[PDB]
Amino acid sequence: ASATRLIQGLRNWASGRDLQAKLQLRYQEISKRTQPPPKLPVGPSHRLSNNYYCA
Amino acid sequence: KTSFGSLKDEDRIFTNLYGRHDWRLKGAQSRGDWYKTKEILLKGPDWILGEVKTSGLRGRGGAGFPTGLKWSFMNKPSDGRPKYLVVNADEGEPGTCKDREIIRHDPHKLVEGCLVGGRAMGARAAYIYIRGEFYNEASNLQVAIREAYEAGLIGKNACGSGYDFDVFVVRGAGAYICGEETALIESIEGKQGKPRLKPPFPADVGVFGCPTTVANVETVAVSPTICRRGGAWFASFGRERNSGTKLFNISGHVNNPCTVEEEMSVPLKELIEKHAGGVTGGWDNLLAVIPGGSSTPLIPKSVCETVLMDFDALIQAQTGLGTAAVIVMDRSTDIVKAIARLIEFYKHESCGQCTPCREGVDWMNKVMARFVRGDARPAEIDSLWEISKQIEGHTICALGDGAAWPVQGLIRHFRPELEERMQRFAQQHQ
Ligand SMILES: NC(=O)C1=CN([C@@H]2O[C@H](COP(=O)(O)OP(=O)(O)OC[C@H]3O[C@@H](n4cnc5c(N)ncnc54)[C@H](O)[C@@H]3O)[C@@H](O)[C@H]2O)C=CC1
Ligand SMILES: Cc1cc2nc3c(=O)[nH]c(=O)nc-3n(C[C@H](O)[C@H](O)[C@H](O)COP(=O)(O)O)c2cc1C
Ligand code: SF4
Repeated sequence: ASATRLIQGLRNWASGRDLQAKLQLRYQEISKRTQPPPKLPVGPSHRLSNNYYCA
Repeated sequence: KTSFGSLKDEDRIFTNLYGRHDWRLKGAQSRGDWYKTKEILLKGPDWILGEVKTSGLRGRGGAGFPTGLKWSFMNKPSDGRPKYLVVNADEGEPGTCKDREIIRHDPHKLVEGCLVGGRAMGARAAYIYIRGEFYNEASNLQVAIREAYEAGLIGKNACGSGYDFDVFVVRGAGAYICGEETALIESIEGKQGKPRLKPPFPADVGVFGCPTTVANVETVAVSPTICRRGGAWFASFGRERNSGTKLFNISGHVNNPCTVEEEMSVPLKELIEKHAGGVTGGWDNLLAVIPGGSSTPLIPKSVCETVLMDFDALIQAQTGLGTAAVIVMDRSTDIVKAIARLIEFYKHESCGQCTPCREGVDWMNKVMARFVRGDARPAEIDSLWEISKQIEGHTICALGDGAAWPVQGLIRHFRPELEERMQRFAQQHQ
């Protein structure tokens, strides 16, 4: 994504495909390495009533 | 007869309940006690059991087992062990203070009941486990037992009948669970008053491992009246399987808190409006009634309009008769604080023996202590219901039942009031 448009055009002509639209080297479009803290959901047995284990 | 109550004073068993006459022997013999006791003693145990089984006398302790059928469990030949009548005189129940009145104001009626009932069950002697807090009542009873000994009514050749019978009084030591018959047996035997498991029912192994019948003060004190007046006289009051007369303690939010004898199947509204002077603020100011002492679940004003004060009509009203102690709670009552105080009673009065009561009654106290403030979410109401269903029926004695039932009554009749309590906590605190 730092290639010159001469090399970019030669490369697109040589592969026959558009390569800047689908780059295999990853850049700022990917997810952040630091994420907000999650709040994970609980399951169906996390209840206080009608939760007999034998049932 | 279909309408009950309005009981005449000629049909009261407990004359001199109010202390307006002499409680001593010259008073009791001038009211009907100790009259032809020898002619009841000399007709054998079988006639006395026939008169009590005919009379429909159920257990005045609170469960209402047939007292004649209960006493006929002792009608058996001896195996070398003596037999014992034991009179349960603890009465630690909230709302219930009638046996205090019987011991304090009709002691000779209780002593003649001890003699006649012990003749009916072949008992050697009578241990009256009186409450330790009823000290003046206990010395009162001991003076009357001294008067019964010195007149030759009890002791060696009781009432001139060739029958020997002593009457012992054992004071309690401040434990509600010692009113339970097997824990009362353990408290007489000088141990921790912890309830035994059943079987052996105490007619097999009771106090000291002897055959034993534990009977309430009221269901003992009415027995000479049943022997003299007859079984048909006692069965002529109240419905079938609901016979007799009954003492009632109407306390709480009433104008005149009182103890009164009344016919068995009396309506609750008639009883409160007649003998108690009505609810404070009138009958329309009524919120709830704990019908029969603290263990029985409460009933609201929509049930209190047409309900009757006996065993079957209260079991049909998804509560119990219990000790027939009416605790009246008006519309100004924080009912959650009262029932949480009642569960605080049942964990302060719990002997700690088996797992569900020892753990779950404290855990229901903690849940109810959060329900008073509202510091809980409504998924803990049904949870609490399940906790009551894990104490009801899984304990040794029925104090787990008596602690799970008021929670169930408060939930079953006032779930929306608990939910609005908790949601107003959640909106003014979050
Ligand atoms: N009077 C008071 O101060 C208080 C009374 N209670 C009452 O106590 C009751 C719970 O007491 P429990 O004795 O556990 O109830 P219940 O199940 O046992 O039985 C009542 C009586 O019947 C006898 N009995 C029942 N079936 C028998 C059988 N097959 N063979 C021999 N005897 C038999 C028991 O020994 C007991 O004396 C409750 O209904 C409650 O209302 C509770 C608290 C205080
Ligand atoms: C926790 C508990 C406490 C009890 N306390 C008393 C009591 O204080 N006085 C009483 O007469 N019965 C009490 N009972 C009921 C007795 O177990 C028993 O039913 C009664 O004393 C005698 O039975 P009867 O009524 O058939 O004669 C209590 C029961 C339980 C489960
Ligand atoms: S359930 Fe409670 S009252 Fe009964 S034996 Fe156990 S600790 Fe005692």
